[PDB]
Amino acid sequence: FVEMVDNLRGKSGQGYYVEMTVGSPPQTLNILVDTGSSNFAVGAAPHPFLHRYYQRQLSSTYRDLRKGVYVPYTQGKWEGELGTDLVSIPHGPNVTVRANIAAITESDKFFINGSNWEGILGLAYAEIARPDDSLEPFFDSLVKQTHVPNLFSLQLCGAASVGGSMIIGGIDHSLYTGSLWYTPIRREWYYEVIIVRVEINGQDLKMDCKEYNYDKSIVDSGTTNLRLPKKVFEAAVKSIKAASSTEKFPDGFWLGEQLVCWQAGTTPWNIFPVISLYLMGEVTNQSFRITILPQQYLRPVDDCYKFAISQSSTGTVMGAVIMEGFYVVFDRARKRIGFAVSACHVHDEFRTAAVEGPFVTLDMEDCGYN
Repeated sequence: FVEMVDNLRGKSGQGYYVEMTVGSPPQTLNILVDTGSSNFAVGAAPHPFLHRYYQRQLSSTYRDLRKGVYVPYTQGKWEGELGTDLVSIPHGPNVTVRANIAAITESDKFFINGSNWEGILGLAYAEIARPDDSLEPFFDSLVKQTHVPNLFSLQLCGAASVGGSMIIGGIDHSLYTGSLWYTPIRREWYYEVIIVRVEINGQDLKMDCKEYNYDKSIVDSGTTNLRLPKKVFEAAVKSIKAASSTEKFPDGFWLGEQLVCWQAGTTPWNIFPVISLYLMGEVTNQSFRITILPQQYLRPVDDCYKFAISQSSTGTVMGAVIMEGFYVVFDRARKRIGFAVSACHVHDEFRTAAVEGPFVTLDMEDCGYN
């Protein structure tokens, strides 16, 4: 597992990527690790923002599936040819498998000018793969063609260049401290989980647990910050702008519109409230909690910081902001996601992030949106 350590790189705000090789001879590409989608798609044409791209034509192992694919977004999209080829992860398990590849030949608002990645690795379930669930996701094809245990873990470390680790097939005790707690994967499409309670500085937000999972809650390494629904969002700010009211910030900051700055070395961390997310446990009426420090939701850019915790209207998304404080275990084999304080978390000299339990929480199911 140590060979897989520190196998993820990136730039704050634009996700983490892992090196991969496709085709014969192997072609090297940097791929975004996105637990929020399910397609393995790489640029396969000279788009100007690309450092390099997959060249099917030169892979003696490529196989055109004579089938195209279109993936639209709120404003952008990507399209390309389907096929398969021998895939591998240099700094991952010493294996090679034949996986489906989407050769992107046209896209818009997909690639990022400046970024060092050329493709995306959707690690979620087929249920949301495009064009349809028939397109077997990479991880699925991996576990099948090999003896790599059906699970992977992520240790996103943030900082500007960021780093992280993607342990495929197992757990590396060196990446976390303390206890590992598991929340169930409600449904195998997105990595869906259930938030049954939220606290700020140890104080409940006093809200029906259903409003936390409207219209769903997911774990996604492909999103930058914590994204709560409106009701949850406002409530979360109202309490935070009030928790650190010993100062003042424009209406822009609390929207990522603008930021705040303080002499290097002298940041008022102590005035900012920790956030507690209570996740459904493995046992009936049992839950546990994870708490995020200010560092997590105040992303750097003297010292200046932008407000991560942004609104949302597509359910709770536990992005990098969240995931960077913990070592997340995507135990696919047992339909569950585990959490544990990451060994690469930035802490205060006073406070500390945690993952504690068990807690008694009744009727957690009613928190699930339908």
